[PDB]
Amino acid sequence: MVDLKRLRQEPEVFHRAIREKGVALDLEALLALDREVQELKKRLQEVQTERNQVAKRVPKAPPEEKEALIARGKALGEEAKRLEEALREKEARLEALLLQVPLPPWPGAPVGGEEANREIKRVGGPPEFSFPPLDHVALMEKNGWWEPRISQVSGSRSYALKGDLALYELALLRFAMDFMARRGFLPMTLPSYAREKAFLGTGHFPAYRDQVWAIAETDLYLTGTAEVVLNALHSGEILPYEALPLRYAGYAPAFRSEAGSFGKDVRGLMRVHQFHKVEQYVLTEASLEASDRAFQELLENAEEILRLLELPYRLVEVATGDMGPGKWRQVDIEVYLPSEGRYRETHSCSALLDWQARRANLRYRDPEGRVRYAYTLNNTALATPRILAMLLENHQLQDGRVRVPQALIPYMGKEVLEPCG
Amino acid sequence: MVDLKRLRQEPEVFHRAIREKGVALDLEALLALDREVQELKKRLQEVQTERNQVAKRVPKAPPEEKEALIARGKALGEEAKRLEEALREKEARLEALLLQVPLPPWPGAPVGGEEANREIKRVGGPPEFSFPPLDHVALMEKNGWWEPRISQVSGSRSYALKGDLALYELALLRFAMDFMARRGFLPMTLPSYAREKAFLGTGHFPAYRDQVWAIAETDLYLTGTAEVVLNALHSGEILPYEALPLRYAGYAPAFRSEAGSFGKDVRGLMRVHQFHKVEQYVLTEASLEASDRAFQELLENAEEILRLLELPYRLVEVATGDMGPGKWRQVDIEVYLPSEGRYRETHSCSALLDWQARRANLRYRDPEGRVRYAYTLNNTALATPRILAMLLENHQLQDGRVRVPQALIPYMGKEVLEPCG
Repeated sequence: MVDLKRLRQEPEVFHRAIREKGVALDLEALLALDREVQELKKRLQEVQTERNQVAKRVPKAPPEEKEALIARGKALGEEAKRLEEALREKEARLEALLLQVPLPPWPGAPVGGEEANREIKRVGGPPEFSFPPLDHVALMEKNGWWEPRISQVSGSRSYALKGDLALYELALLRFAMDFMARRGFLPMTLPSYAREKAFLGTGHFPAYRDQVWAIAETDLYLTGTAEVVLNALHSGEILPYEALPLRYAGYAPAFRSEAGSFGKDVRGLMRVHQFHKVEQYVLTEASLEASDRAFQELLENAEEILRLLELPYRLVEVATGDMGPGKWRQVDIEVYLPSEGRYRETHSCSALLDWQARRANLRYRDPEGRVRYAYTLNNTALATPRILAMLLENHQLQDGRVRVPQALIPYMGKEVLEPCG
Repeated sequence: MVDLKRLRQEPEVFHRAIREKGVALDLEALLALDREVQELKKRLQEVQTERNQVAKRVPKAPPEEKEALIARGKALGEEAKRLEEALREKEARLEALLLQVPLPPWPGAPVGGEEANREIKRVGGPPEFSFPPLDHVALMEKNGWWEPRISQVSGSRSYALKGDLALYELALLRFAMDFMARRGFLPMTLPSYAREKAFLGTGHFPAYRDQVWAIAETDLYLTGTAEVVLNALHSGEILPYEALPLRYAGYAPAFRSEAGSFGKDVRGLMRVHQFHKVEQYVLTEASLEASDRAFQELLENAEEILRLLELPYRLVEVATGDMGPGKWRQVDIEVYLPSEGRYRETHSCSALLDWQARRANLRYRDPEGRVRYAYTLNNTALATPRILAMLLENHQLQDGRVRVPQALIPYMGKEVLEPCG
């Protein structure tokens, strides 16, 4: 959500954001709907104002006149209800439209969709193999590291790991949490379900409603990211200025409903229904300089995890059509997947200004004792099983066995993943 | 599912077990429907026999007695239909109540409800405090180790952990997987959703359908235990004799809908909708000796985890009325909670013989080349957050901070859990 006041005194800006972000919103019809709601509230107070006057003098009008007063009361009642009923209808139609208004992107954002995205930097390279590499599926198959029978049990777009690779999944999530804690973020372990209110908060509702799995016969939904929970914990509080910035490293299982059959079809570990993700969340003050400082920290944290993991990556500046309605800036980190000769997204670093804070009601008391809407940022720390695709391929030995990066040896208890079952 | 042969030749046994386990099942009506269905099938075969036999003679027939043959053949036809149709209705219905038939309890199980449960043995002492012990809620509240705001985001029977306790949850989950892996069990990380077939396989459906959340607009349900997924893997395969026993240690987040209103105060870390659980599962040969040896191992693993964890525990034989329909034996392990002044269950060790093997279709080839239904067993290795409640209360120090058992210091890095706020 955006400031409505500013929506009417500067709609040109918001028109540019709607066009450039490819949002399917008619600004002008919104603004018109807004002036319906507004005229109606005025005429509705009027009618109850008249009715007040009538009701005052009903007894201690003569019997001769009090009858007329009653007739004017009833007709005013007809009015008040008729008017109120239309205002209601209109207000909720406005509220829905207002939940779609995009935040303007930062001035340097590439204009266009996915094609317009721009490579910032690249750190590292595709490994040079003294033997022809295997892909991650073939490595799993060979070493007995996953269970294909899971498909009959749970369905498509599902995975079960086994032997040393099951342990390696758990080692990676512990490693990400310890790394985060040592960087001053507050480590939390969280549930994977939430009420709708928490999804409106982040802007996953309404725009990405189709990506989410509902729990039948409840008012709960399964979450795609710990960001849904982390963002709603402080909803309705006025945080002290000295709390800021709030730095949260939240772990939770995550769930996704779909995506229209995959961009290198369906599977491996690449696109699955259920996964594990450690997210970084930042709640800061309503300045651009504090948002910019936080953005650079979240980014460097992800870069540092990839360096410790010994992975080749690159940073990419995300274009206006690819960002989302609520983003000011987004930089993606992509890792090299040798089997597909391609960089593949592993992290996504976003600055949302006060677009989520206006919808989730997150506020602080500034240094001058003014109550403001805070600024929110987020990035991934580590999600499994997607990085296991990259680790296996980049670190495969002639054998088909896999090397464990140095920083991960204390967590595994070994230098080499071994074949199982 | 039980063997209908054994059922037909020993209903004495199944009747005793229906009432001993408090099963809402009329055995006479079941045995009635069985006979009806068998006689119908016999008859339908006699008709099909003569119906065809007749026609072979109808080609070759003196006009004289071709009337006789059309007559008899048409009557046979009309009857084949009524038999086909009746056998539809009944065979369907007999299936529905074969699924309710209970396995007989082991001879030595106490008869009666939850009251008839019998302490076998208790190991170790309640802790001796040089100060007034706090309960687990007061220790988390004092040290800022839980996020009370989670109730607004996710409703009640939610928890969110912070700081050193969040890390401690992840450490225990990895400890249990390492312990299990060192004990010859095969480690796996699994989904938390499965198709209906997997739930019928275990006996969760139809008896405990109430305890299970469904993912709306889908054929998937969330699992309350890794057993549901573990038991459906080898469904429909004939395992070779040399593969046996299968020992699996599965990890998965677990969900419960809590159609479980309460008794009197349990509302801290005790009855949450979402938790993490490492399960022991054994698939063995159809021998009692083999079941009992597996049962003993499964229990010793759990006793050893509790010793490693420095917790006082007891063993309880579960009564016939508290087992559930599929069990032969059930032994609960319970841990001392100082604030309540009593033992609360942490582990539950079950032997199901071939009751779930007949539902899930799990089979092996025995040493003589005959194909048999396998025997299954299961037990918790470690579940969080319920074990944390016991760890905090038993390991609390004077200052309100909590000691880490020797076995876990390598998983934590520290010897004592530190407050955050």
